[PDB]
Amino acid sequence: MNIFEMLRIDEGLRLKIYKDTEGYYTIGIGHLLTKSPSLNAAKSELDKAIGRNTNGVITKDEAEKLFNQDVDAAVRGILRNAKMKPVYDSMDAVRRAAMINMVFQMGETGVAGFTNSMRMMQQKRWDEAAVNMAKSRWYNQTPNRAKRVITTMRTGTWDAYK
Ligand SMILES: [Cl-]
Ligand SMILES: [Cl-]
Repeated sequence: MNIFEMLRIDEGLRLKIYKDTEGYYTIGIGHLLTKSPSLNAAKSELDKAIGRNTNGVITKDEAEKLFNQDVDAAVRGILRNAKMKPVYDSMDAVRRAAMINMVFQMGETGVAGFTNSMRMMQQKRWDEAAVNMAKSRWYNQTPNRAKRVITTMRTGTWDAYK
């Protein structure tokens, strides 16, 4: 297991524009297209991202293409972030994967809003961090995924994904 498979589990694969769990137009493997209510704008954002006239549908390879880009951008987002970098650097590979998943889903912004857990993380107080992370809208909204990511963080193993 690795970050790619992990996220592929959590996000799924849809080759047609769909609405995510927040009602936002998405496609591929969790690629958010736009927060606007218009499918047109969505369709438009998709064509711009793919470089062709998609008509709201892409092939698998294209989905994988966005996916690579988005994982790469999440990592690079973390590394450019003054609050997060040090937390990420302090952790082992499994736990880093958990942090990337959170950023991929919530944006550097949304994650960056877990200061308190991140501090516990950096201190290696896993159980506590897990408890704190659970008091969040994130957890209340997507509890099963949240649980998977929290156990990965708590344990440093991929058990939640096996
Ligand atoms: Cl893009
Ligand atoms: Cl869920």
